[PDB]
Amino acid sequence: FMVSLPRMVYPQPKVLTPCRKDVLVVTPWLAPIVWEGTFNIDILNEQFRLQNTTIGLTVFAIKKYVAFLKLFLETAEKHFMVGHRVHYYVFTDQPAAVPRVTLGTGRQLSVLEVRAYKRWQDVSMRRMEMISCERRFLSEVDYLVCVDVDMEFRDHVGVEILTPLFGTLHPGFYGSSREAFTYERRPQSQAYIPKDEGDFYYLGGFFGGSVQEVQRLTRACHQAMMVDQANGIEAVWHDESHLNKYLLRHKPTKVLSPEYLWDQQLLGWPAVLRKLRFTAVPKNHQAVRNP
Ligand SMILES: O=c1ccn([C@@H]2O[C@H](COP(=O)(O)OP(=O)(O)O)[C@@H](O)[C@H]2O)c(=O)[nH]1
Ligand SMILES: OC[C@H]1O[C@@H](O)[C@H](O)[C@@H](O)[C@H]1O
Ligand SMILES: [Mn+2]
Repeated sequence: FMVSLPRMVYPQPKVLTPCRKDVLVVTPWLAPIVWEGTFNIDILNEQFRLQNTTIGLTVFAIKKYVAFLKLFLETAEKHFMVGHRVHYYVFTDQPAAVPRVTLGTGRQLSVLEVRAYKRWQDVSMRRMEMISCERRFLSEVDYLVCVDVDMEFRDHVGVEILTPLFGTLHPGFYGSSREAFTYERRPQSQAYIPKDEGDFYYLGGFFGGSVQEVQRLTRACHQAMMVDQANGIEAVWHDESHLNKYLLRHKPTKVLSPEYLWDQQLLGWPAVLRKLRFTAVPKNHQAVRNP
């Protein structure tokens, strides 16, 4: 049950003026695409606070990636779901290396120890299995948000993202035609998408939804990866390839614009991006991913 919103004073939405004319703001299956200028965060904060919404945020910090936790968590504290209840779950092979970050009221952090895998491909892939900690999330949070660690929040990332199932547009492909998307293209892979299918290229690094829908997604991607292994094939972009196939066949109820995961070093700051909210931290691939 959802009590009445209190009286609020805000700009009237006008039917005969779009919030943004430069970008697509709803998908052909009527899911909002979340850009700056599309949402009144005051209205959304009300609706979500009245529900006493708790958001879990998952983050893997295995081997050398523990170094990214301090900036990731301190900037989450400045910009992620502020004012709402938040439960961070830090999955790591080095519990003692998790930095001591001071949290705002109503926010908590759990350290979950997991095995490290040698191959960075396997570390990335096995997130899906490790997420799908099954009874725990169900009892502790309403939504789960699953992101990469080698990132920092620079601007607001709040309840406008929450919905049963969301993906995020990959910042390198939001302008491309589908034939150029780097979907898995070999029909022997569970992740296979033919050249005339596909809505968008979503990122492995930022997806989420209700606990129920995230567990479905992560369970399905984990089972598909297990079939490919048995068949001696490994998807071209690993977990991200399977996530793309899943979201093709199970349409997300919201899509986040590339404001929600950007790399300014590689792509600059285009006019179409009014805010850069959560962004890649520079890293040396070869050195950070190997002993
Ligand atoms: O040695 C590793 C490699 C990967 N990761 C986790 O897997 C994620 C995805 O890998 P990465 O960020 O290296 O992929 P990229 O964004 O460069 O494609 C990282 O954000 C970490 O959360 C990790 O913890 N340790
Ligand atoms: O083509 C897909 C790839 O694009 C790169 O820009 C990215 O760093 C990879 O992790 C993967 O998403
Ligand atoms: Mn990353």
